[PDB]
Amino acid sequence: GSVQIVYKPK
Amino acid sequence: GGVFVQSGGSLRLSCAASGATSTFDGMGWFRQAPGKEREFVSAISYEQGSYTYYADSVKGRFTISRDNSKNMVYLQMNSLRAEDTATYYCAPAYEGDLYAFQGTQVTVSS
Repeated sequence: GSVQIVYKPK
Repeated sequence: GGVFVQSGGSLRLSCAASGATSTFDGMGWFRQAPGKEREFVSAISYEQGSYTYYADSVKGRFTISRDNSKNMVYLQMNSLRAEDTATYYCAPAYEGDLYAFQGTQVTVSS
């Protein structure tokens, strides 16, 4: 399917 | 339309949090300011003491919390500044990363 990922802090 | 806050003011956001599944172990927030990329804000685990992540831009000002009895997550936004102007989105988390498969617009004056 599809997804928007917003990554946690580096 | 959206929320309007004076600089130095505060705001609390809330979102339903159904609870941990095999896919997700927490909930958090990201934001998108006009003409900018999505920015991580904060994420919290359903498990007490597992993660509590914050963007460096909000550390000390924002506090994420959860109430597993109420199936709710909260974001307390204190000492707001004009750079916090954005639309805020809640999303399920897996190890702190947010997965979005309905925002709150917030304007802060300086």
